[PDB]
Amino acid sequence: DKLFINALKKKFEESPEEKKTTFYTLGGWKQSERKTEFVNAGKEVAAKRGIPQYNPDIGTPLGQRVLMPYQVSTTDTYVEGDDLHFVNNAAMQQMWDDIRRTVIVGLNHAHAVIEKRLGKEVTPETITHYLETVNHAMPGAAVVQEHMVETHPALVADSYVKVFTGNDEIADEIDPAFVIDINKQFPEDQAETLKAEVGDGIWQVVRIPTIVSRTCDGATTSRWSAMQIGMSMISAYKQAAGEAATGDFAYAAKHAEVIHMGTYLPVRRARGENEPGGVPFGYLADICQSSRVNYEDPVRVSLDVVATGAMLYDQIWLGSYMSGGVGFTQYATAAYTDNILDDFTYFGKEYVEDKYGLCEAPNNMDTVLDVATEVTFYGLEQYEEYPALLEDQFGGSQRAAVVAAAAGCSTAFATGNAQTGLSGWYLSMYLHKEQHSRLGFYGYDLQDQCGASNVFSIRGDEGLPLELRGPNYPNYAMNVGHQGEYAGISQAPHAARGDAFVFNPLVKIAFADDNLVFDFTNVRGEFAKGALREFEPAGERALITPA
Amino acid sequence: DKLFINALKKKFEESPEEKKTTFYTLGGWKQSERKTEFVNAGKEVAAKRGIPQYNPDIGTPLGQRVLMPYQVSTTDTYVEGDDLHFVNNAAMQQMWDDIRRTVIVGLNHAHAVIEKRLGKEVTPETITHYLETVNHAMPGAAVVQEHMVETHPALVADSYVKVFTGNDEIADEIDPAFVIDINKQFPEDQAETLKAEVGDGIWQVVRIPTIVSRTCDGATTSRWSAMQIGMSMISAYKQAAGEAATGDFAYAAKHAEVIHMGTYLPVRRARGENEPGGVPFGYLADICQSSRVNYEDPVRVSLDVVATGAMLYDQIWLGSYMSGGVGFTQYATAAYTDNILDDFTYFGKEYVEDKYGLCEAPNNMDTVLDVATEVTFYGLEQYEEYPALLEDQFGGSQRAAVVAAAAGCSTAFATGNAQTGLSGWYLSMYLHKEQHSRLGFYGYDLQDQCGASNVFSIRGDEGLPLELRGPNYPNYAMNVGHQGEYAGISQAPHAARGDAFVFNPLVKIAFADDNLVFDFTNVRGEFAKGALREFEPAGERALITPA
Amino acid sequence: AQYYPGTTKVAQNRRNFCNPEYELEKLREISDEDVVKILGHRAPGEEYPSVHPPLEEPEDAIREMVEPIDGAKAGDRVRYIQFTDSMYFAPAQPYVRSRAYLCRYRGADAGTLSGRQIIETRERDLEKISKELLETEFFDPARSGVRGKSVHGHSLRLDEDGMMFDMLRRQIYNKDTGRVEMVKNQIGDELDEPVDLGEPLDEETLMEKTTIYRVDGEAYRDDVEAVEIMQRIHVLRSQGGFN
Amino acid sequence: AKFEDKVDLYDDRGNLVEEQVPLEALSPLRNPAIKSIVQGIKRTVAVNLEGIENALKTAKVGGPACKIMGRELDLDIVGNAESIAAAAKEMIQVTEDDDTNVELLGGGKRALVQVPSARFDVAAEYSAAPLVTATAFVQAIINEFDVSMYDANMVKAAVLGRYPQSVEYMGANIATMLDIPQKLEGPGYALRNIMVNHVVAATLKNTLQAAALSTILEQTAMFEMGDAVGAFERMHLLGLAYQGMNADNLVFDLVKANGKEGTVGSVIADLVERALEDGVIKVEKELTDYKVYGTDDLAMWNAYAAAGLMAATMVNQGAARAAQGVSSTLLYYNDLIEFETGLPSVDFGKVEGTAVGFSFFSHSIYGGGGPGIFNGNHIVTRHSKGFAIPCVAAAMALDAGTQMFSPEATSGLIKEVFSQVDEFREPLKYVVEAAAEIKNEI
Amino acid sequence: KTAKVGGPACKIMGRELDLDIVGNAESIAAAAKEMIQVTEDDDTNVELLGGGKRALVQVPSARFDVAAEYSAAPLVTATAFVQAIINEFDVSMYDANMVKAAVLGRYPQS
Ligand code: F43
Ligand SMILES: C[C@@H](OP(=O)(O)O)[C@H](NC(=O)CCCCCCS)C(=O)O
Ligand SMILES: O=S(=O)(O)CCS
Ligand SMILES: O=S(=O)(O)CCS
Ligand SMILES: [Mg+2]
Ligand SMILES: [Mg+2]
Ligand code: NA
Ligand SMILES: [Xe]
Ligand SMILES: [Xe]
Ligand SMILES: [Xe]
Ligand SMILES: [Xe]
Repeated sequence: DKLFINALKKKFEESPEEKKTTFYTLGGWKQSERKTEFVNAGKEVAAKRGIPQYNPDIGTPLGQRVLMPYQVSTTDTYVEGDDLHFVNNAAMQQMWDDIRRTVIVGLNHAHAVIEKRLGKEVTPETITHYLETVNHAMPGAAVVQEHMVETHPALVADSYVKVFTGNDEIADEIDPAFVIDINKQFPEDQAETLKAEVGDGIWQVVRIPTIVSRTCDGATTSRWSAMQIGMSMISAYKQAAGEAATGDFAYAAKHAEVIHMGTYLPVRRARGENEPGGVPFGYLADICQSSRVNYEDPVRVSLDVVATGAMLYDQIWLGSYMSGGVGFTQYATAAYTDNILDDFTYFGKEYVEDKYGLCEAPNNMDTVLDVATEVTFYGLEQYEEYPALLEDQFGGSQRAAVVAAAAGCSTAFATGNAQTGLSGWYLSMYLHKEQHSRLGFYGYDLQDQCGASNVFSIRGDEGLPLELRGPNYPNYAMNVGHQGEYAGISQAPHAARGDAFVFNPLVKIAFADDNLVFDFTNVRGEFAKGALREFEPAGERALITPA
Repeated sequence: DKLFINALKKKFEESPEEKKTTFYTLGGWKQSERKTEFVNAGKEVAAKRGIPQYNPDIGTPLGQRVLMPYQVSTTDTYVEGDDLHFVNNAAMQQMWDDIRRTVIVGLNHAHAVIEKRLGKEVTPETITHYLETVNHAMPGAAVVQEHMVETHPALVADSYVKVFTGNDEIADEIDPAFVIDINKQFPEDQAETLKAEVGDGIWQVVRIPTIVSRTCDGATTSRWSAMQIGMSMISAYKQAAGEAATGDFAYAAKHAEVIHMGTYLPVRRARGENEPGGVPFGYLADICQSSRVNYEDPVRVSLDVVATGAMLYDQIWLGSYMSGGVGFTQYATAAYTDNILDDFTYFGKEYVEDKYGLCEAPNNMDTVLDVATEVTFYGLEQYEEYPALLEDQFGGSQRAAVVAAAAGCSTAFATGNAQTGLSGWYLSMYLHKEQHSRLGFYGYDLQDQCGASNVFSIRGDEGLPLELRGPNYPNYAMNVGHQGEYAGISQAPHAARGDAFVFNPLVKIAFADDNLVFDFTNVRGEFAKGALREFEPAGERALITPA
Repeated sequence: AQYYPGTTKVAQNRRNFCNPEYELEKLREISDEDVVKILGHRAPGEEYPSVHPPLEEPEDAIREMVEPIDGAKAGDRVRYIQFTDSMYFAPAQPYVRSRAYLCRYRGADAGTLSGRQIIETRERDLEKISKELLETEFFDPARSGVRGKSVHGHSLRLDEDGMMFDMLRRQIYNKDTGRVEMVKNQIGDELDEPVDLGEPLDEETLMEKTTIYRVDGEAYRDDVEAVEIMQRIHVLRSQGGFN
Repeated sequence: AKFEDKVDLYDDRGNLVEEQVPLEALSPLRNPAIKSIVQGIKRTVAVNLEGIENALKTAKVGGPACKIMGRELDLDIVGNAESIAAAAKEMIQVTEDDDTNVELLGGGKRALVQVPSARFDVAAEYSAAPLVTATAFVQAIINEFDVSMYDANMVKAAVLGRYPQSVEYMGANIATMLDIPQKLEGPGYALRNIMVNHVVAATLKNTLQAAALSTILEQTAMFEMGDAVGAFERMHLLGLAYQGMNADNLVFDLVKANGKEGTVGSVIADLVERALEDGVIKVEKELTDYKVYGTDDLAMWNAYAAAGLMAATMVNQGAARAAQGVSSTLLYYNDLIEFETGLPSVDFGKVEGTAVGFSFFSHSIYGGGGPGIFNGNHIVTRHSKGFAIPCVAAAMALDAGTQMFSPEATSGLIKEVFSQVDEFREPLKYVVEAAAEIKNEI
Repeated sequence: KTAKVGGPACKIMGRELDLDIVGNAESIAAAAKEMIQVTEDDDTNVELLGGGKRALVQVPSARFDVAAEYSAAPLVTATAFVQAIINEFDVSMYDANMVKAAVLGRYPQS
């Protein structure tokens, strides 16, 4: 069976191959448990506040067709689509909060200033003392001044600071409560690659409170991190609380050895650091931790990245930050529901594995023309043979994104190079457009038409390896159904190669942490848990509010 | 009696005039109920997560002096300072969210497009139908497409759209559930001024969900607003769901007739619209609604604005967005606790009232040299005569802000002009510095030393009326203890003049709304309510989380 | 002009729609009043609302060389007609329409989407075009629909009568007569008297006239010459962007 | 000359002006008229003296719906415009009889200001024009009426707005064609952040003159962006010549042959014929009843295809007298010509891609607006490197009044002031003459 | 050589290109100058420093006479050296994007 058959049978009474059904006799919104809850809630909300709100009689009557449940891919959880809206899903909000409130800050320049400019000693014992100090101060508590008022420790229980290093002896000398153990979190060959990349460097993983990140913005993270690092440096290493050398730590922590999750954006889409638009596709692939737990299934790793990116880039970023309202839930769920993209991509993997073998194909246009065309034809034919599948992913944009991602990831499985995978993505769009005389929404293929010429361009704002591109890449800055899939194409050749990381090894290690609220090893499983309203996020104000 | 005497007697056992007390024998943090709560919470946090957190033994031992309670000015509520930290105070978080999620969008261009390009009629009946449509869609619900998944109405119960207009007859024909009634919210003379300013214009006040605002950022507001305005325009006025004229509504809602709460910021402090740094001092004075309920007491009006701005600009903006950690709680509470600034400012009001009469003084340097000098000397002498007062506001920055705010507001009471009030602010700083041979922290008077020459400058990045300045004014962009007080000086002459607004009449009307969560008519009363953990904020995820 | 490559019936049907010298097969007769009723921009007999005064009421060699359409001379509004085409062998398809519109019609603003396809032009010229769009093989009353909003259905399964899904049910199949009646205009407002749209094309004629590739009809992968040209453009685009 | 290509130059009436002109005589790096156009745009500022007076009289300064009650100043600025403008010019100029220009318009209600070039020879960018102009008129107004120290800050707010609290000159009563450098989508984009309505306004809705000026600005920015460097320089010069300068009368002849009855498809067929006639393309392969065309000069095929794209816009949107269809023309001219020939479309698909989002963001809800509000620095229309925006300028020029956000609504001060400079209003005239004068120096 | 492009601690495994750029710095700098210059006798200057490890580039003033600001200097220099490196070693279409990232970084994503 195709991997999507089970979901299709749960959605409709007909067999997936049947071309006919009945409409208009389902009761409208009354067919749905969720819509019924919304209608009752809107009545209570409107009465309590004295302003009309949710009203199913406004506009067109939803539910003339089957209001489908969705299977979260790789799980057995079936939910209505409203449960996958980021506003209704606390796991999705917490996934973004965990990224937004995270920053990586080196200790290498700081330790050098301590020993050279300050003439004081740095040892693993002093680092532990600093770490115990910083894990008190980072959530918002004092270490120096008298009569300081502090944050409630229970409201900020998710904030902490950890460190990692490639030197096993140094890591073993630091208190293990503050250490992200590379050898414990990654398999051997991945651990050796990461430890060789980090070397003797010591890097902090700072996570500021979720309640602060929600109250403020992403640009708060690196500043909040730098303040409490500086205060803990003053306290732990017995500096004067404000001399000349104190300025070095501030510049080091704020600019010199700091790694933001997202870079700032230009004025038209004005945003500071650590917003979704600034996160390049390579970082997003490394934030997702599927690579260190599913390293034997490059398809599973790549699609967990797609799920990570489709929710963040399309539902939260483009669907709220850049637009808003009802949003783009199903534009994104097409990429992580009903095992549809899984079926398409497992096909292309086996096709590449049987014909070329993973990463053994030539890195040229011949491999692009072969793999991308074959996988595209397979994907479009499934919609032609399963009418329930076409009614499931009813939007052309949804279908174009799913089909091209499988063609792109498969081409990357063959070449071991993300740039030819991207070229296969755009070829899929061109073939898709000609096959069905349609593609996506009114403005879906802006980048798709600019695509082929800009894959291998080298000009100022055109040329970039796919790992370096992101939501601020000019062609990519506006439209749904691309960015999350581009992250998956970025992961695809490295997953097939077995690489420990896609673009940044520090980012990869920084999220191999069990003290995170969101489990980045099982992104889709976490989405299902939040859809069932079983996920417990941070940043709630229940402690300081009446019963 | 001085207005701060009661608070000083509640803080210490000694008489306010006594110069001696006892230290070191108070038990450290054990003297405090709040610190005791934090120590127990820090133990539970560390135990549950396996990482050390709050620890009273890190760094220096708090509580060698009296850990003071604070009286929230104009109330009888006494709290420890930790209860006025914005992280621990849900009323403070909701005040900013209510500002961040608000945007003002005109209907005048849109109605012109409906009648001219579309050739359809606009009447109060069509406006009501549009408003009923937009109040369904704005929280995140569908009106056009089939198989749409929507936001939970109970999670977004705080989002709605209202309208106001200066035309009383038009306003009475729109459904009163959607109308901000200027005649009911403002006194007669203020209502006539505002209605004369608005005229026949019809303006929407849009508030997007708090849960979205906390998940995303301030720049989301005007975008989220525009999408749902556009969808409701399509539905209510029977447009094609995507034709050429539909683009006009989008440009109108996003650029043409939109009033942001805050303008975007430059790159070094990269931030989008509707962040605190973009809110000018005149808007902040108009957001505060003390002007329409305390219009007979210009001191009360001016100091409620000080409280609004000191909390937002110093605790949330400068204390978190731009820095972070323990933050700047007491830097701001000095301006709205213990009735200290109230006593100083009521003195200057009475001094100005008896000598000049409000707004009757000449608008020249003579009035500045007179009023600012007299009020400054009165304020500084109170610290010299009441040692408990000097120990209360122990930071020089705190004292400089309170003394200069009274001197600035008083000078503005005299001249009816905010610019000479600003000049009195800086003169107060210069006299303060010489009197006690100290002023504020290491970098408190950067702007203060630039101050006098830049009050009346006209050069490119120097000259601006005080009402137009804000946290992005170059001298003001960095430092605590100024911005909230500048907002009070901007309110000061208009409160004495009886003006309905300081800088923008639409902003003033936009927050005269009983469906807001935060009560902007009683800012300090709301701060006390949040400190007592009695405030009910919006945006909680409790409905979608386990019990 | 060759318009489009390929050796299938689909490729020839795409060329037929684009070629202005190909006379579109007329399948039904529709009165002028019914077309105005279906469009729903104005009532039949109502004057054309003007967006600007007539042109007769600046110096430009282009303006003097390009003859304006009659609706632009009078200052008519720009109104629309929008069609939804089922992926189950509807004769016309979204990109086929836009490509054909800009070959056949003057002053056309065409837009392509997966679930709808729209043309905007001057009102009185739209009515002349809409007549041909509704009367000829561009339209099938069962597998195609005139929809100004709520266009859901291009990818859905058909109902028991073979009709495409319509949230607003603007086109009603009559079981007693075997013909389709349009009970609402394209925006969904009820008409005073429905408009007969004739009988649905049978499945044999749909596959003869359709412009969509499908595995259960003519697959795109079997039209190897059409695929080759698309692959050629992809390669030439890639090389051009590099050097 | 780096390139061997030569072109025949024509006027806005289809008449030959100069034959066999080297391609680089039209280059922004060489043409003295393009240099005069670019430098004029940098240094030209419009001052709304009537707006400043109304702002001061009502204390309405600092942005929309903003007012400070009690700050009103009643100054007869328009009545004293001659003395004010004379004092301002004295501060604007560097030396006597330099290229400083200050002219009054509308009986003193407006002021055209041209900051001397000497100030820009020692400046890094272009902000000196509004900043020097604003402070000179602020000082001139203060000196004219002896505005007190306590009131002068209102004159500053009336002229330049909420700057520097806002990043922009929010609420200012001065106008330029360029926006502040912070609003560039990327470095080198300043000549692209010029609204299409600004270009159409000061070209007085002449199609060919608007098309030429838009191409001049777009392709000159391609040099500053580094896109027109090395391997791509010839492609951008050829596109500038054939699409924007009516090289060899190709755009004009295509419009003429299809103006009475033609469509986009008919313009394509004639363009493909002309390219085959001129040896630009040749039959490379034959499929089943389908000729596959090839070329040995992609840059020249792109230039020919770009000429037909402009002509197809003039035919399609000219017949409708409504600009909105330009987004459709830019899309399907390129879509149709690729399956008509087997060759890549203009800008190798980048014009077609730009048109997809331009169609979307001008017919939907998510942003954008009318065709006139776009520009080369807009996120929607920045992607094609100079081959798409000129067609929008030509389309908005042909719009007979169907746009809510026309140049009269968003570029009123530009239409009144910047059109007065003959270089900007009729750029096709001066660029062709300048190319002929330098034809033997290239 | 290390595929370390696009920012601190960034690397794309599998993208490495071993090019002797410094060994051919004279030919590369000469080829770039041909693209940077406007004419053979303008004020274009390209000089090698540190035995070819560095290059001083002065973009001709003629480009700035028709430019709005100053970004032409890095943008023209970057693309000239990118093209010169690609032409020098005949870098394929599939690898050239790495040369662009090595020269100009993560722009335009950053
Ligand atoms: C008004 C527009 C024009 C525009 O700018 N946006 C709209 C509407 C907008 C609204 C619809 C909310 C509502 O119903 O009130 C939202 C949710 C964005 C928002 N403001 O929150 C949206 N579309 Ni649209 N929109 C979608 C889609 C689509 C598909 C649907 C095709 C079909 O046959 O059903 C087509 C474009 C196409 O033809 O490819 C479409 C069109 C349109 N889209 C047409 C309305 C079409 C109609 O009249 O029925 N969307 C999709 O393709 C799937 C995802 C879906 C989005 C909701 C989600 O992701 O959950 C939604 C995303
Ligand atoms: C186009 C541009 O908007 P403006 O035209 O500048 O109003 C841009 N928005 C967007 O790209 C919207 C992206 C999300 C909505 C579309 C998703 S397909 C922006 O706000 O910077
Ligand atoms: O119909 S449109 O494609 O403009 C909207 C897509 S959500
Ligand atoms: O000591 S410093 O004035 O630098 C710090 C003030 S919070
Ligand atoms: Mg868990
Ligand atoms: Mg209350
Ligand atoms: Na937030
Ligand atoms: Xe992996
Ligand atoms: Xe007031
Ligand atoms: Xe211009
Ligand atoms: Xe464009």
